[PDB]
Amino acid sequence: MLIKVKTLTGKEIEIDIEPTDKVERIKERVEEKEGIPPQQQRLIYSGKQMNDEKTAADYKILGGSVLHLVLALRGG
Amino acid sequence: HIEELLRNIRTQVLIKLIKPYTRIHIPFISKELNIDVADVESLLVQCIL
Amino acid sequence: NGFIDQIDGIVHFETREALPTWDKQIQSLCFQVNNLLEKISQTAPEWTAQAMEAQMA
Amino acid sequence: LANNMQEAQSIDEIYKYDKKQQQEILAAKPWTKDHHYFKYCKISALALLKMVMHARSGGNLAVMGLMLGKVDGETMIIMDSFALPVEGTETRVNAQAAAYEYMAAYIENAKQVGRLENAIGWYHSHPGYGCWLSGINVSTQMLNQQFQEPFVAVVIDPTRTISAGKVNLGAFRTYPKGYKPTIPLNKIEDFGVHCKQYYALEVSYFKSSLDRKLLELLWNKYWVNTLSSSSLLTNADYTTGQVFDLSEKLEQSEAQLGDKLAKATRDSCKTTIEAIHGLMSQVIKDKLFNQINI
Repeated sequence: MLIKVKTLTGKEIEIDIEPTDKVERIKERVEEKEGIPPQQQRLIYSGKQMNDEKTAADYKILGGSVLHLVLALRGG
Repeated sequence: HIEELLRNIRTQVLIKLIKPYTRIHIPFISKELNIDVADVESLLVQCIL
Repeated sequence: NGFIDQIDGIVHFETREALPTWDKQIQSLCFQVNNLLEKISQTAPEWTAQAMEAQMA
Repeated sequence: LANNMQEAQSIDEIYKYDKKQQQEILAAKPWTKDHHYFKYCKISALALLKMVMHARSGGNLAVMGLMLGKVDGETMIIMDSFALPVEGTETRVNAQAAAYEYMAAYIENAKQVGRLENAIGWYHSHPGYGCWLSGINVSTQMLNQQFQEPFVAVVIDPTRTISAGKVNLGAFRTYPKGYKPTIPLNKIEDFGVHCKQYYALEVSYFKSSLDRKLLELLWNKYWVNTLSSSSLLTNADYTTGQVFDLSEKLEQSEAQLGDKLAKATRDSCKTTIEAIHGLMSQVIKDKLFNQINI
């Protein structure tokens, strides 16, 4: 598996996770690849952010899927 | 303490009087403040210092 | 506003600073030119239109 | 508009994007070596105008968004700015759910049309709250800089800008963890309690040849303010301050000598050139107006 994770600035990440596996698995893949904290990460596919509670068993990912990774930002 | 007074009031009157002028006679100031010329000169010297 | 020179007995109210007056007069000249041009355009629109068309080319 | 060049000018190569050079400079990563690396941020006219308009359109509330561009050498180029669908209070903004979907979709759509630049930073507006990094902006800028290294925090104040007539844009970058290193105290006061945690950058603006050509005919009544310009009178305090800082720089360069002389010479040349330009305008005015009917 060579699922691509792309940041908006141009960084590339390659991870290996089976589709039946939980989104927490993707989370900890990017954890052990980069180290961005779990609570400061957002992932987007097909223009819609996925929820943590949806297992990717019935999901429109059949290979070649690119995941847009962003970091939560706040201001004052 | 009456000596400290009768001097602060005179100083305030002098400051409020010489405000709009640029070259003012000293006898005019003495007439306005009702004191002799020597006292006016001493007060002006003390104020400038 | 102003000061008093007692020996000369002269009250100075205000005085200009030359160069700011120069800028103000230049602005007034430009405003007069603009107003005259506007009046010229208003009184004879066709003549001023023809004149501007000739001057542009 | 004649007696000059009309083809691709010398102010248009700044708008050209070279993919190979950007890839090489991203692979090189020269920022990690010297941490005081970036010192200049060049913003396009369109990006600045869009930022100011979006900040003012938000009213008394706070708004936030992104900004695209690239990085070359010691400078960060910010080309375009696109807003975000954020709902913020008078003090804080969140950008909870729809902001990130908007980011991804907008970047993809822009890449579809031909926008070849990547995201280069984020901006957030203080509605009359000055221009400084708050304890939350510092944390989020550190978060962004830790992983997406080319980044910059732009702060804009719409209310103060509209009240004073001057834009207030500040570019800042955060130091990492553990990086410690009659005069007014505003140098420490106008920043938050994290004044030692982040450092500002020199902000400059640029525009294209077509931008300047179209903006030349923007309006035809500023000629009066040019003929009666009254130069050397509205910026005397600016020149005196520049002379003071120039004297300080000269003293520092003299102390060092006993490469710092180059910037002192540049500052002196800039001040002298401004003064000479003012005198030239005054001479032109005198020849035009007062030398007639003598």
